[PDB]
Amino acid sequence: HVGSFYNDNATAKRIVDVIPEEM
Amino acid sequence: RKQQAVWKVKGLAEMCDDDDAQYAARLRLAQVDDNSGVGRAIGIDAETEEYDVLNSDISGVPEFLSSKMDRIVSLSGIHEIIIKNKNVGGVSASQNTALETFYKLVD
Amino acid sequence: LNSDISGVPEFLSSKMDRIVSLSGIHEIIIKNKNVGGVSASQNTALETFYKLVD
Amino acid sequence: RKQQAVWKVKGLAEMCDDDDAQYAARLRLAQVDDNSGVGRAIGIDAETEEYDV
Amino acid sequence: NQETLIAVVEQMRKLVPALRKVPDETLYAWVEMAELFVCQKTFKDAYVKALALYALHLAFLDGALKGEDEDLESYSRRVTSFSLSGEFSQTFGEVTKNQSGDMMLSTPWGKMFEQLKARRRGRFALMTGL
Amino acid sequence: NQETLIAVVEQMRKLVPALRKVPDETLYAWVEMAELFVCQKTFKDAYVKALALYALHLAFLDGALKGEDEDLESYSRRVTSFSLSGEFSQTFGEVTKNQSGDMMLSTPWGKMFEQLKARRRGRFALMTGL
Amino acid sequence: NQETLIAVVEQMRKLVPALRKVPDETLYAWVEMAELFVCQKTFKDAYVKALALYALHLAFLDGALKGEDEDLESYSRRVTSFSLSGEFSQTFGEVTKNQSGDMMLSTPWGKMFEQLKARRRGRFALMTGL
Amino acid sequence: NQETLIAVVEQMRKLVPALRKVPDETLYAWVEMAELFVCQKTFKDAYVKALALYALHLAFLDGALKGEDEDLESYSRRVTSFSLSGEFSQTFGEVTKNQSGDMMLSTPWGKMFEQLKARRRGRFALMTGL
Amino acid sequence: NQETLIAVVEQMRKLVPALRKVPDETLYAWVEMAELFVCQKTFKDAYVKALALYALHLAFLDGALKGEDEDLESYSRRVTSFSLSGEFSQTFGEVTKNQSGDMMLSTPWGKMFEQLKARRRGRFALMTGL
Repeated sequence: HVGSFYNDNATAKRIVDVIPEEM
Repeated sequence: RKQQAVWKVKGLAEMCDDDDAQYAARLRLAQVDDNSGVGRAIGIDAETEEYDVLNSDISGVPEFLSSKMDRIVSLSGIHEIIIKNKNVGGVSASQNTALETFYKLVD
Repeated sequence: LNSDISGVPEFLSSKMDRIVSLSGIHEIIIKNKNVGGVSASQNTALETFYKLVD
Repeated sequence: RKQQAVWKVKGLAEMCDDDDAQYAARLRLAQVDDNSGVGRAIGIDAETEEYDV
Repeated sequence: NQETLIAVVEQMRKLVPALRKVPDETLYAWVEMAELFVCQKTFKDAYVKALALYALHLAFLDGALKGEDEDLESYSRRVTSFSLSGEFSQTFGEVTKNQSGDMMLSTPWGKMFEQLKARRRGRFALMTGL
Repeated sequence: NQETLIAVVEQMRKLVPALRKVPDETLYAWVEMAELFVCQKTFKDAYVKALALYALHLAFLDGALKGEDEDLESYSRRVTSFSLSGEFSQTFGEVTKNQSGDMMLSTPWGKMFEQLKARRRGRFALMTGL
Repeated sequence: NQETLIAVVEQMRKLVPALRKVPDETLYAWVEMAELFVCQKTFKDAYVKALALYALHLAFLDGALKGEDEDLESYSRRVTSFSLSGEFSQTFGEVTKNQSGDMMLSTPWGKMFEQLKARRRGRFALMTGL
Repeated sequence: NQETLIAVVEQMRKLVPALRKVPDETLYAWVEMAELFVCQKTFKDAYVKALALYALHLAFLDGALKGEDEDLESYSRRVTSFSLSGEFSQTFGEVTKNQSGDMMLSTPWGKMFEQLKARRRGRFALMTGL
Repeated sequence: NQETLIAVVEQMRKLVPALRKVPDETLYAWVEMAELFVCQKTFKDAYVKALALYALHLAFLDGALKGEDEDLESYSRRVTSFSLSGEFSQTFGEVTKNQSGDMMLSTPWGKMFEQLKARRRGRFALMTGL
């Protein structure tokens, strides 16, 4: 499940959320 | 684990493994390794006991870690400035010159 | 009996670099030490932090 | 695999390879390698046991 | 205990004959002396046999049992040979030369005890400070 | 068990003759002593033969079987030679010299047992912590 | 099997004479003991001869065959010389000295078996983990 | 103390017979001399037995007990052999050779004491400055 | 084959006399035993002579041919000397001491075979994996 990996890891969270906010 | 100090005794297997002798020996060892260092010495009984120190090295660990982070940057698809969040990696440029790739991706 | 201290400062700097990378803030703010890069104009190194704050 | 610690004992191939003795020996080895490091020492019995890295 | 003493003495007499003629009190004393060295938790079930082996080892280390009438001089020296005129002659020698200067490797009972200890617990001491 | 004891004793008597005259109880005691060291699992089918070999090795380690009437002194020393005036003379010596200070290499039964163990399981102990 | 036993015993009696007088059951027991050590897939055709060589080696390792009436003492010691007054004298000695503390190099049959194994399979074990 | 002396002397007479004929005052003096070397806090319960072992070791170090009438010369030399014409002959030798030039490994009592000390406290001295 | 056996036996009897009195069947058995070790492709034309040399080497390795009536004991031991009262005396010794613990260097026939093999093929094994 990608939810736990998204929650625990900061690098994955940054990778996911860096682009939409910039747009 | 960079240094290991190994302590050898002549008779050490003749212990009950749970009695007072082991407790006293381990307390003595703990105190001795706590109070030793540079400027402090250990008295060793000859012909029945020795004391040796084993060393190691740490040569190229940071470069290995940097290479692994570089692989992560390459696979992710985002500029290293964003992910590593650390400038100075390259020489001081104007500003946006390093971020043009990220700006093109965002566009 | 002798020993050596070869590459401890680089190890500590690497661990601090990992902390900087994970935190999400520029290294100038966290390490609070310039000179890490060559002498630039001024805001050129802080543009990333300013974009984050905006 | 950068460092390897090899532990030698005089009589070690006399065990059943499944009884309580092997369990105790492996537990002792695990604890000793867990609690060792810089600033911590190991007590070795001479003339019957060695420790190399 | 008490029954342990009788069991150990009986095992010692079973393993080695001609020890039956020895008075029971000396065997008891040697068994109590051997009890100081032998552990109990490690050997568990084989405690009696281990105690008997250690008692035999201590009794035949370098010649310690001796007898009631043995002269005081013979405890630091032995007779290599003896002959009575033209009647008979005899020569004596040691039983086995051990290269290593280690006790418990001088008699077969010591070797048997050492291998039993290696089988049940082992011959090592791996420690860390508290 | 019980039938294992008779099987082991019968195998020992088959391998070496002249042990038949020894009383059966001493052989039983030596077999129970030997059973502490040997492990059935590894040996599996050859358990009886391995037990017989180990019992023989323990019985002939350095001279342990002896007899009922053997004097107590002879357990720490041997007679190198003996002669009766002008009637006869005789000299004695050791059976073999083992360079290594290792038990189980002093008698042929020990060597046979060691090679059997090497064939069935091996002589090694490779472990990692739990 | 059964015919293999007769073939092996007959080969042993062919190679070494004066073993014909030995009762057949002892040879059978020694052959079954030897069969535990000898492989079969490697030797293939030469199985009978290899078994005979190994059985002879085990029978003459350090003196194991002995006899029905041999005294129990002679299994841990030998007689070096013996003489009867002024009638006759005789001295005795070992057959050969092997520098290496290795079994199978003490008797010619062991050396023959070792070279046969080297010829057919070889003396090595090159392994990798599974 | 006083009862300790009686207990120690009685233990020495129990372990080794034929020492009963020795006058009690000499044993007392040897026990007081031995008490200078033996500790008490480490041994605790086994104090009497440790004292007996040390006293026996000192009494049989290289030959020290001797007797009332022994000549003064025999304290720096021994007789190797002696014979009376054609009546009888006799030869003498040392009891054992210790490779290491270390005291307490010359007699069985010294080895027993050393192993007892290793069991109860150990043979080491790990120190740091104050 | 068959004619090869007769040729090899005839060559063996030609090289060494006094082997003619030996019964033909034992020589046949020894020749078949030697045939297991000797190759054929390498030696080619000198096959018969190589087989004869190897058979002689195996027959005189450490004393294996013996005889019909030789006692069983003499296969693990020899007689160093023998004398009958005041009639005659005789002493015996080994033929040659080989420093290297290598078979085929104990008898002249083994050395001759080794040099023949070195001349025809060589003593080496240079291999690469498949």
